[PDB]
Amino acid sequence: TGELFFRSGFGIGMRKDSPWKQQVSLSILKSHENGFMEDLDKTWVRYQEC
Amino acid sequence: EEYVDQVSGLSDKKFQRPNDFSPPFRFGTVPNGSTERNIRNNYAEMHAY
Repeated sequence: TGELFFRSGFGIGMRKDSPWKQQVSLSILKSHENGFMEDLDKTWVRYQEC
Repeated sequence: EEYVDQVSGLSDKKFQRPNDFSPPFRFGTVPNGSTERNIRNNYAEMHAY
């Protein structure tokens, strides 16, 4: 019960300079724009037993 | 008695199956937009309906 506050999202960490950084930063956006994240959410989080 | 209204999301039977239920539900928006392009690239049948 209550209202949200200090709404900061998660993220994947990495070193200061690496191509994997930009690779993941693009792949996450692609997944979000595709629908994979919604499926993962509805599968592993959206239990809805009550 | 109050506050009785809730929907699940874009995977509900109301959006996926408009005809296989009560008289057909209605939902839409304006065309030529980012949301319209996204829902067309994601849900073809939903956009056609």
